This record gives sequence, structure tokens and C-alpha cells, in this order.
Amino acid sequence: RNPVGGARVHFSNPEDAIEVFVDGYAVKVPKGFTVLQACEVAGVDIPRFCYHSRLSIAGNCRMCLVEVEKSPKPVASCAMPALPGMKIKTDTPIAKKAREGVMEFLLMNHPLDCPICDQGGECDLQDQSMAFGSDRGRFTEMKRSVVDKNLGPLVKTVMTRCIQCTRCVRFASEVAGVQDLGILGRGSGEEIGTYVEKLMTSELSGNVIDICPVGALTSKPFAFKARNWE
Amino acid sequence: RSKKSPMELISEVPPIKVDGRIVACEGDTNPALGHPIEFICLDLNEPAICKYCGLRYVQDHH
Amino acid sequence: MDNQFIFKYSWETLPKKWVKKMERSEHGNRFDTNTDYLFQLLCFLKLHTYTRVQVLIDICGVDYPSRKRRFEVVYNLLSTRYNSRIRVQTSADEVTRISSVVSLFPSAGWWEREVWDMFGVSFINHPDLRRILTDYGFEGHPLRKDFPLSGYVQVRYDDPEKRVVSEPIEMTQEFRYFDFASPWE
Amino acid sequence: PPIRRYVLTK
Amino acid sequence: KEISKDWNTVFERSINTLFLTEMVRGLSLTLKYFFDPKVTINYPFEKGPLSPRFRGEHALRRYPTGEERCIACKLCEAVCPAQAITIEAEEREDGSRRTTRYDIDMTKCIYCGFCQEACPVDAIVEGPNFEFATETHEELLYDKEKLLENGDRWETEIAENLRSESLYR
Amino acid sequence: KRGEIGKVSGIPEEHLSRKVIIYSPARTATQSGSGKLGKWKINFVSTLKWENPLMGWTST
Amino acid sequence: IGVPPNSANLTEARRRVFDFFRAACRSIPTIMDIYNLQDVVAPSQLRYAISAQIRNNAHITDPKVIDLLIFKGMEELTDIVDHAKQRHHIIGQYVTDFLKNFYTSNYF
Amino acid sequence: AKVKQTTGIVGLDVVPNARAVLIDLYSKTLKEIQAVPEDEGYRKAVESFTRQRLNVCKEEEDWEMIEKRLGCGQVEELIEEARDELTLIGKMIEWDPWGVPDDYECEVIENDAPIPKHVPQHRPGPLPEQFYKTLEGLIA
Amino acid sequence: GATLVGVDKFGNKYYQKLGDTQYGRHRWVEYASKDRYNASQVPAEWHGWLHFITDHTGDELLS
Amino acid sequence: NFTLNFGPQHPAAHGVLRLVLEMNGEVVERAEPHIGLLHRGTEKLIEYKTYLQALPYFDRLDYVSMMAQEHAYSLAVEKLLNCEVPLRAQYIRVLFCEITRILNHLLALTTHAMDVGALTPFLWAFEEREKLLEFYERVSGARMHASFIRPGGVAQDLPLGLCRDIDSFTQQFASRIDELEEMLTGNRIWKQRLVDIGTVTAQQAKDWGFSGVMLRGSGVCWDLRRAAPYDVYDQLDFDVPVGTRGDCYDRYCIRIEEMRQSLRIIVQCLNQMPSGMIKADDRKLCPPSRCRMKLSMESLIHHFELYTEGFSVPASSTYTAVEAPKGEFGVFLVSNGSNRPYRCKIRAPGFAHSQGLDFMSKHHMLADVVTIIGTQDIVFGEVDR
Ligand SMILES: CCCCCCCCCCCCCCCCCCCC(=O)O[C@H](COC(=O)CCCCCCCCCCCCCC)COP(=O)(O)OCCN
Ligand SMILES: CCCCCCCCCCCC(=O)SCCNC(=O)CCNC(=O)[C@H](O)C(C)(C)COP(=O)(O)O
Ligand code: SF4
Ligand code: SF4
Ligand code: SF4
Ligand code: SF4
Ligand code: FES
Ligand SMILES: [Zn+2]
Repeated sequence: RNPVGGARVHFSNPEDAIEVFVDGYAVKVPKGFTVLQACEVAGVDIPRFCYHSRLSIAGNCRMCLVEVEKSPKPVASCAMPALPGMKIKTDTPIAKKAREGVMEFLLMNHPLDCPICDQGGECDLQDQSMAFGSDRGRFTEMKRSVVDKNLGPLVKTVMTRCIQCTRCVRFASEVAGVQDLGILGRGSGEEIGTYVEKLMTSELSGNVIDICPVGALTSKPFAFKARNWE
Repeated sequence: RSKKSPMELISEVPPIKVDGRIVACEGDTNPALGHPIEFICLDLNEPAICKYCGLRYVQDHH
Repeated sequence: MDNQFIFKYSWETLPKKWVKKMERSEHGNRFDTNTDYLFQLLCFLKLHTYTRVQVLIDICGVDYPSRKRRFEVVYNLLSTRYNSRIRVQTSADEVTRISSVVSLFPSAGWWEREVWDMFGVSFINHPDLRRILTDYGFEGHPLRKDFPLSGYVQVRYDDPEKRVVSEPIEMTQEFRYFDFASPWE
Repeated sequence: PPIRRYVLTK
Repeated sequence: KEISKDWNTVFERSINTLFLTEMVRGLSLTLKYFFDPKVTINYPFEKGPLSPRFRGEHALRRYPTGEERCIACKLCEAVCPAQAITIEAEEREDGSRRTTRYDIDMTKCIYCGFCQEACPVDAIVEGPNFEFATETHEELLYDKEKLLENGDRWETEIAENLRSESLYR
Repeated sequence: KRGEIGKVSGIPEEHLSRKVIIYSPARTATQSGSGKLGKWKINFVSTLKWENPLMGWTST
Repeated sequence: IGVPPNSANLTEARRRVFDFFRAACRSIPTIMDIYNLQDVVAPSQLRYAISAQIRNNAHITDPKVIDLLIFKGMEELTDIVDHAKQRHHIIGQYVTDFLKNFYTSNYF
Repeated sequence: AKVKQTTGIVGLDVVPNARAVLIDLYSKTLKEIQAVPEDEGYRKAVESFTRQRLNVCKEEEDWEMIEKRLGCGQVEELIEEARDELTLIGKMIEWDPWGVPDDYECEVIENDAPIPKHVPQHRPGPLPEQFYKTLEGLIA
Repeated sequence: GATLVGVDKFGNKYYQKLGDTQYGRHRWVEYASKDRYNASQVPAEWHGWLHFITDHTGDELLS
Repeated sequence: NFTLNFGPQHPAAHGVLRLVLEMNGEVVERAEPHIGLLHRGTEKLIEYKTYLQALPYFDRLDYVSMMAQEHAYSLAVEKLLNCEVPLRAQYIRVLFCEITRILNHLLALTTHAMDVGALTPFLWAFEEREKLLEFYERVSGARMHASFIRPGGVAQDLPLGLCRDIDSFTQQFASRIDELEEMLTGNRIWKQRLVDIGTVTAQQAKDWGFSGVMLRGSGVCWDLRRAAPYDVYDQLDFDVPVGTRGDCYDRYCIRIEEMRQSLRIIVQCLNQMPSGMIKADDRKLCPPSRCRMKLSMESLIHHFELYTEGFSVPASSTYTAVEAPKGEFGVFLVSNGSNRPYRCKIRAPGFAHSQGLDFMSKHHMLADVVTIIGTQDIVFGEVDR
């Protein structure tokens, strides 16, 4: 197979290349290269919500779960480092029912504002829900809600439609270099914000628009101007 | 009358009085003939505007 | 006859050099043969006792602008007596001429003419091969992936010369192509 | 589902 | 050798083909319908029957409060097979997502109802009007004010049609 | 070079001299999936698109 | 009759070119007196026009391309022979710079 | 024991003494395809069904029993099939397509994607035993 | 005139006749004006009743 | 010999028909139709639109049997998608296919009679045809181009009062057929204007691809809904009429008998129709209910993602064929694997029938050409895609 997206694997040590079985097709990857990256090398594309290849690895949102033969529980492929001679399993009932079960929880409290979401046509949540999800839908009770707090003249925020993937927090803490965005609260009902009136004052502060998967953070100048398909 | 555009006509409707932290807005009294349901957390002292209808909801208590 | 029975018998009975590629499925039995053995294969399938393919349904054509043999003409056939449906397809080119089958099935003349009209695939010893669908003086073959949807020329009435004339196309509103294709597929 | 294919030699 | 050679039957056949019995029998049938009541209707005063599902004039509904239902979701523009709907949107100072240009080319429109059944808010509908007959071509380019005028005019009947068939689909 | 197929295509001759760009479109930043990669397209530069002076439609 | 199979060598291609040109000439008077045009154009210049059109594709080397071009030539000729082409279509069809382009448009 | 006097198909007239014209056409086909190499499957199949059809025509004279024992079509349809088979045999002889080219490659796909029960599927009835017996003879 | 069913603000009056088993002459309009009447004067409330869309008279549809 | 041309503007020749034919003064020797006057370009347009956006093109192909082409397209999509369909949807699809058969047979018969010279049956058949066009106008919006049949099931459920009205119509439709037949079968002019005209033999019809009534007229018992029954047709019992000698009159009798058989099938579907859902529960090609898209997040997501992107048919290629009233209507889909069809060739039955006009009108008179045109029931929407 060929790597998905044309990704280039840089072998800084030719001697160290552990061989793993992603789905029965053995591939060679260097030390490190967590199970997600090993599957990326072998041309297998795994769902992801919290994992960005440019930021630190976080384990929440439990969406990239796969099955390893020598593992009782499904493992987080985006965080578990590769080991020699693993028999990974992706298209398995365990690794599938894991994904529908997780995405049902993701969608149970999501608001129904798709027609007015500025990220309607390019949302990872709905695009993955169509592929890796159950169509029925079981939740019937009252959802939660979060009020919207202004920050920046160019970042329109609707935190009601925010899965707490903490990707924006990690970006602001690591790449942007200014620590103004953080995660506040505990349990079901934790919010993400500055906790004060301050706005994101950074030169590369507009990258939170793209990095956030769902339409929680969208550009304010491009508010409702057009859809992605047109 | 038709000189009042919806922009300045929806603002003349007084905000709704409701108890609780959140309220569910469906548009029409018949759920099938309204918009998708929109739970809004009305915690700020300003009225919380439904994104579909434009109706404003404010908390009677406190 | 049963679909697998046609598979087994035809594959065993047919000369081996005729069929380059062949496929069995629920969608339909397919015989991908060479461009020069097509006439002989059709003649064999028409006259053989067990496989009496007497009626030709249609002659199709698919444009693949990513392979050396760009076009692919598809011959859908039907055996009325044995209640079976066989499909024979070959590969063509912009300049390669492929033998006609009008001698076997006289109804194939119009289908070959329309294939030439749409894809520009000529047919050997075809009587009266000319454009059938597009208008008179048409330039280009519309069904190729290269041909723009709106075409190259327009039609209107000009008053200085009391006739209907043609100009290069000038669209009042361009065809808005919506790219709905998404990843995770 | 499998969509397998086997090439045949002389 | 088709034969009808019998003394009695030759007389019976040679009379039917000589006194035009078939012609008379097919002639007396039209006279039966001559005196029968007609099936036509005087169109201007009496209209033909329709259905609650009829596909006619496009209309842009609005909420009973007075705010327009269209939220510029652009599903109707994307689903329209004829590509007749053009939409332009921007965020008003109220922050609401609304349309500024929503024009339908009723000469490209095919009246299929795909746009009507794609709205998540029932913003656009196809009213029961079928009497456009404009004398000018550019009058057929409805431009979001004709839509709203149609919605205001037919609201009392579009609402009834929608609530009558809301149990379906 | 070798425009014989271009000559026999029958398309207007003035469109045979167009400059085109060949590239593989990159993955969009707003999405994380890589299911739209590895496919090459020819990019004719259709720059000229004015606005219809009746309804604002984009003519070409 | 039917379409000729192909041309293996360039000599057959040249022979077919000559045959097509000859046939087009033997068909030149019927198209002169079927479109009702006698004094507007003399039959001589149409011969030069056809010769120029044929000589235009002088750089072609593939015999198959030559064959298909000749086939298109017969198709156009046969279309013209019948009273099918629109009136006077044939006569219209068969008849520094930098500043000039700059003063008109940006796309030259 | 009576003349058919109607085929039910327009343009396909009845053939009196159909057994006579069908008993020698089969012999002509059998004696004509001797030139085809024995290792080719076409000859084996054509001989296998032609011999059985010729026999069945031999034991029984009246066309009703002939067509009931065979169970396929009518006597005139069988005659047309025999003529077409003879013409195909001649064309095969003159074409000589027998043999396998060197470094021959055949691409075979046996994908099995199920389709719903309610889409048009050409389902025929069970065949007479000779169609299967020919395939068994060919394979072994 | 078997039955007169309601009136209109424009002045055009609405009638109704009931048949037995075959359609014909069920309900029609008597337009108030005469200057070619434009063939389109029925309001939205009475448009549904006229075309057999709804069984409501139209005066009831206003309420 | 002179070569005059047709192209009459009155609907005798169904319009948009150009016929350049050479006669021997009184007797025609060769007729060469010039099709292409109605080549809209549907085949090129289908490739540019989603599998759902391309459905109404199939209404515009054969516009007397609108639901027959939608049936073929839906069956092709289902075969490519491997989607099961509930019994109620299959039964209503069969019912409306039979209604299309009745409509098309009525229109063909009375346009043929108008061409011959009979005028009365035309108006009677249209006052009948309105009573089924209103059935179409009830289940969906438009009377003619009803996009009622979707790939999954059907568009939406039948209204409450439709079955009673359909049964009431079928009560008297047989008597109406008998009244129409009274003036044509027994009439001696009708026989002399049809007998021994346009004879086609079964071998020659097979050679020219005359699948349909033109095949069964020649004595071939070939019915696509008996040989390859697709929807619920094994349960329904009906007889397949077969002609004895096919010449412009056994075809007419076969069309009468097929109208009666369609009436019988409609009665059977009405009596045997079950209750249940109408659209498949796959929810990949079927949209959620309007009450569910406004209450459930997954339902709204699916609605949004199938009313813009549409369903993606897995990469394959199939040929499906259904027994359209004209004949064998076949749709050949080639699926790229995306949400748009790569190639959709449409096998119009009228193409081969119009091709076979040249030999059928051999050594006939000029007045025996309009009857050949009428007796094959050609419409140029399908002939010129
Ligand atoms: C009440 C006042 C009414 C006043 C009006 C009078 C009634 C008019 C009614 C007209 C209604 C029908 C009109 C149709 C017009 C066209 C019909 C012509 C058909 C036709 O000519 O048929 C022919 C017979 O007609 C004929 O033969 C017709 C002539 C009748 C011959 C006489 C019949 C009985 C003779 C007994 C004599 C008794 C006295 C002996 C002492 C032969 O038809 P074909 O073509 O099939 O033939 C095969 C030979 N190629
Ligand atoms: C009213 C008119 C009706 C028909 C109008 C048709 C108008 C277009 C005619 C067809 C246009 C074509 O390209 S169709 C014919 C195309 N064939 C070729 O271009 C041959 C390539 N040239 C050569 O072989 C030699 O150079 C050659 C120049 C022949 C001699 O030169 P020499 O011996 O030194 O070698
Ligand atoms: S973020 Fe995605 S799932 Fe949520 S409302 Fe927006 S488009 Fe829909
Ligand atoms: S705001 Fe966006 S990036 Fe930050 S946690 Fe929420 S969804 Fe993730
Ligand atoms: S689908 Fe309805 S709400 Fe959305 S843009 Fe169109 S008219 Fe407006
Ligand atoms: S009815 Fe159909 S064609 Fe017309 S605007 Fe609506 S979706 Fe577009
Ligand atoms: S993407 Fe790996 S756990 Fe979230
Ligand atoms: Zn609301």
C-alpha cells in the first residue's frame, strides 16, 4: 500500500524499524509512531477529533479507538506508542461499536443548528457521523447549553456547539505562544474561555478558526457569507 | 403594514418570561411546522436571542 | 439458463485467445475481449446452439481519460431463447478503428452512428457512418470528458442577415459547480 | 464483498 | 385455407357485410354520447380539482411574529436540480443569519418540489397558484420581494395546506 | 507538441494554445480527513467572469 | 460504401488524401449550383481554399490521424453536398500588435 | 401423427417431413467438423449434443414425441439451430481461431456482491439433463 | 342555483351544487366586475375551496 | 425518383418528426428518418448532477409513461446500492407502473386512430386519461412529471382517499375500454387500414431489436415482467397476449389486451396491498421524517448530508431493464464511487423501433406510412436523449 495523503516517513535510524500488522498487512515504522501513525503509514485512515498532528497528543474524545489482540480494552490509537509485532484490528465489531458508542455521546448534547452553522458543509462531526456512526439516534431528554462570550473582532464563537476536544487550548498554549484560552469547570458543563473580558490578541490568532473541527469557532468577517461547496 | 422590515419588526416583540436555566424554542406551537429545537442558556442579564426565530428569552427570576 | 452455467460453458467452449478479461457476478457476466476478435466473438455467440444470442440490446461507450485506451465500447446482448444476458466490452482509442457488427445485428447501425457522434470512435466497413444526434456542422464530440457542458457555440437570430446564426458561447449565468465531495469516504 | 481477482497463465 | 363454407352462415355473413351492420353499430354508439351530459368545465368561473400537494407558485413564508423563516442555509440552492435558485447572505447587525439576495429564475425552474422539501424551517413553499402568465421575460425572475409578496398573499392557505399534510412525511 | 489529437478533436483551434496548470489539490485545512488526495486535475485559468448587469449573476 | 479499415503506411495515407481532394473537386460544381451562387465566387478559388486547408495539417505523421482527418473531410463534404448546411455557411467558413492587444483587454 | 399446420410464430412456417431434413443435417455437421482439433472444447460440446439430438430423432418419427423428448423449442426451431450451428462450424473452420498464444494471460474476477430480491433478475427454469451432461463431459 | 356558499370582499359570489356519482358543476364563481375580470380575483382563502383543495368554505378559513 | 420530406406541425406525426423518404411515384422505396431534433443532451447532463438531482431527467424521457422510467432508474440505483424495499413501496410502485401502462396505451391507440382518421375515441380516451392524471396529481404535485418514485422507496405515503377513488375508476374503466373498442375492432375500415400492413417476422424483429409490443406482435412470448420479474409480480397473476401474425392490427389487439391485463393487475395490487413503512431504514439514501429532523441530531445531520451531497453509490456498473409500455427500457449506470454517476446511458425502446421503420415501410403506399408511425408508438424524447 501507499501512505494516505502521500505522507513521507523519515527514518532517522534505518536499523530501528519495528514491523507491525495494522490489519494483516505488515508495515515498518520507526520507534515511536503511535498506533494511529502506523495505520496512517499503511494507508488506513482513522477517525480523530482531539488529535492534531501539529499539537501535543491528548487522549480525550475516545474516537480513534482500535482493537489490539493482546489488549483487553480498546486502546487509544492516537496515544499508544507502537510496539514490535502488534496485531492491530480496525474493521472489527469491537472497534466499530466503540466508534458508534462514542459518537452517540458526542451527538447527544450537540445543538440542532446545522442549517445556521457556518461550518455546515465541512464539519468533521457530521462527515464522520455519516460514515462512522449509527443513523437511529436514541437521546430524547433535554440537552445542555452554554452562553456565547465575545472574544476578538475576528473570531465568532458559539460555544453551544463545542465538543470539548481542547484542541484550541493546546494550540493557544503551544503554537500561538500566548496563554489566554483555557478550559474551565468540571464534569458535564465545563466551559472553554478566557474567564475575563480579554480578547485573543496574537498575530497568528486566527488559526483557531480552522483547527477547531466543529463550528464552535468560526471567522467573524466570513459570518454566513457563503458555503464551502460554492 | 409593510414599512417595517423584519429587522425592526422582530425587536418590538417583548422578551419571553420563563423560569429555569434553559428554555427550548421550537418556533411554531406545532413542533413539526417550526424550526429545529434550540435550547438556549439564558444566564446573562441580556435576553438570549434564538438564532432561528429571533425571539428573545429572559429570566424572570433573580 | 443459469448465470453460472453460461459462465462455465462459454469460458470452456470459447477459444482462449479471444477473451482477454472476463468477470462473473450478480450484476452480469462480462467478457472483455480484444478490439480485433470482437466480430468473431459476436459471431460465435450469435450462432452457437447453447448460447443463442439473437438480439443486441445496445452499444454503449464509456470515456476514461486516464488510460491509454481512453474509450470503452460496451455491447449489451440478450438470449431470448435461454433467458440470459451477456455483456461484451472492448477498448478503443481516438484514432483506432474498431470492426462493426452491423452484419450480424442490423439494428446496431444507429447505435454505432451515435457512438461515433458522441465519442468519435470510427467503425470499420460501416455503411453510412455519420453524425446522427448532434446538429449539422457540429464540431467536437460531446460525450467526451473534455467537452464542456455548455459547449463552444451558441445559436441566435441576427437581423442584418435574415437567418439563424452561431456565435461563441456567452453564458448569462455560469454553471455553478458545487463540490460536495467530502473526506472519510 | 471480497472483490477478489486471480490472473490465469498459459 | 380459411373456410366459412356453410349454406346458412354464408347468408349471415354476406348480409352483415352488405347492410353495414358493423357501421350501424359503431354509429349508434356516438349518438348515445350525443345526448349525454358533457364533461367540460367553464374555466374562468369553475376551476378543475387540485390536491393539497400541488406544486405551483414559489412563496417565502415568515413567522407569525413577522420575522422571515429563511436563514440562508442554502440547502434549497444546493438541491435544486435546475440550478435556478441564487442566494446571497450576510450577518445583520442584529447578528441573525439572513438573506439579502434570494432570487429564483422561474424560467429555469422545473417545479419539482426538491427545494420545498429541503428546507429545515419550511421557509420556501410551492403555493397553489398556477396563473403566472407574465407578458415579459424579466418579470419571471422573482427576486425575494415577489417571493415575500406571494408568501403574504397565500399565507392563510399555505399554512392550511402545510398543516393538513404535515402528518405525511 | 504532438497536437495531432488536438487537431482531430474538432474543438475551436483558438483554444488549443491555452496555458494550463497541472497539480494535485491539497487537503483542506478545515477538515482532517485525507479522502480527497492523490487525484490530479488540469487547471484551465478561467479568470474572466464579470457580473450580469440585471441581477448580479456571474456571467462568463 | 463502408469505412476503409486503416492505412498501414504513409503511401496509402497520401493516396487517400489525393482521392479525397479529387472527390471534393468532382463535387465542386454541384455545390456551386445547389446554393444558388454563380457570380459571387468563381469555382477556381475554392480549389485553392481546399488545397490550403489540406496543406494546413502537413506536420501530421501518424497514419491513423491522417485517416481520421480524411474521414472528417468526407463527412464535411457530404454534409455540404446535401441541402443541409445553412445558407452561405460555406463562403463564410471558406474564404505593434502588443499595443493593439493592450488597448483592448488585459487577456490579449 | 398429424401435420403441425401452425407454428405460432410469424415468418417461421411449418416444415413437413421435418425429421428427414433434421436427420441428415446433423450427420452433415458431424462429418463436417472432423477438421477441428479434438483438444478444443467446441468440438467436444457440439459432438456431444449433436449425437444425442440425432439419436432422439432416430428412435422416434412423429414430431410431437421428438420435441417432447428433447423438451426444447419446436422442430422448426431445432432445424434453424442446426443450420446456424453448421454455418458457425464452417466459419470456425475458415477462421481457425484454435490455439493458445505464448505467454497468454486471462484476467478472471469472481466478485460476489449481493443484490436485492426485488431487482430484475433473469431466473429461468431447470434445463433438460443434456445441457448439464454436456458440461460434465467437457469438464471431465 | 342549488346553494349559495358565502361571498367575497371583492363582490364575487360563490355557489355550489351537489351531484350524485359523477363530477361536474360542483362549485363556481360569479365575478362582480365585467372588464374581462382578469380570470384571477379569488383570494387565498377562497382559492383552496374553489379548487377542491380544502372542504373549508373560506370564510371559516379566515378564522 | 423524387424524394420529398415530412415534418408536419399538427400532432399527427407526434411533432418533431422529420422524415426524408424516396418513393417510386406512389409507392415508397426507402424512408430515412432524421432524428436529433430533440437531443436535449440528458446523457451529458446526468454526469454533472447527484444521483437524486438526476431523477427528474427520467420523467422527461418518455413523457407518457413517466413513472416507468423512474422505476428503471430506482431499480438500477438499488441494485448498485443493495438496498431492500418494503412491501408497501413495491406494491404502490407496481400499481403506478400499471397506471403508466394504461396511460401510454390509451395515448398510443388514440393518436394512431387520429392518424388513421378516427376522431371520437381521442376525446373519450383523454376524458379517461384525466381521471388518472389526477391520481398522479394527488400522490405528488405535478400531474405529468411526478417525481414520486425515489431510489429508496417512494417519495411519500398515499393519501387516505386514494384507494377508494382508484377502485371506483376501475369499476367502470372496463366498460369504457369496451365502448372504445366497439368502434375500432368491428369496424371494417379499421381492418382494411391495418391488416397486412407493416408485417414483421419474429426472426427479423429479434434482429432489429424490437423488444416490446412489436416483439409480442410477431408471436414471441417475451415479457420482461414474466422472464425477469423485478418487483412484486410473481404474486400478481396476469396473462401475456401474443399475436399470430404481426401487422399493425395484432399489435392493436395486444395493446387492448394489455390494457385489460393492467386493469387486472391494478385490482390485484389494490386488494393485496399491505401496511408498513414506504422508505427503507438504511437512511443513507432515504431522508428522515420532518418531525425527526427537527428533534434528533443524527436525523438532521443525515438530512443535511443527503440533500446536498447525496448518497455515494459504490464503484461498479450494472445494466437494468424494465418492461416499459413502449418496450424494453434499459438504464446502464457506471458508478465512479462518488455521489455523481460517471456514465448513464439510456436504452430507449423507441430508438430501435424508429430504426426499423425503413424496412417496415418497404413497398408500401404513402398512406401506409402514418399508420406505421402510429402503430409503433414512438416519442422523440426517449429516441433523442
Ligand atoms: C332512415 C333514413 C336514413 C337516410 C340515410 C340512409 C342511411 C345512411 C346510413 C349510412 C351509414 C354508413 C355510412 C358509412 C359510409 C361508408 C361505408 C361504405 C362501406 C362499403 O362501401 O361497404 C360495401 C358495402 O356497402 C353497401 O353495399 C351499401 C349498399 C347497400 C346494398 C343493399 C344491401 C341490401 C340489399 C338487399 C336488396 C333487397 C331488395 C331485393 C329485391 C362493401 O364493403 P366491403 O369492402 O367489406 O366488401 C368487400 C368488397 N371488396
Ligand atoms: C467545399 C469543400 C468541401 C470539403 C471541405 C474540406 C476542407 C478541409 C479538407 C480536409 C482537411 C484535412 O486536414 S484532411 C487531409 C489531411 N491530410 C494531410 O494533411 C496529409 C499530410 N501532408 C502530406 O502528406 C504531404 O506533405 C502533402 C501536403 C499531402 C504533399 O506534400 P509532399 O508530396 O511534398 O510530401
Ligand atoms: S458543528 Fe457540525 S454538527 Fe454541529 S451544528 Fe455545525 S455543522 Fe452541524
Ligand atoms: S472550541 Fe473548538 S478547538 Fe476548542 S475544544 Fe471546542 S471544538 Fe475543540
Ligand atoms: S432552504 Fe429554506 S431556509 Fe435554507 S436558504 Fe433556502 S429558502 Fe432559506
Ligand atoms: S422546484 Fe425544483 S427546480 Fe424549482 S427552484 Fe425548487 S428545487 Fe429548483
Ligand atoms: S483522536 Fe485519539 S483519542 Fe481523540
Ligand atoms: Zn426559536
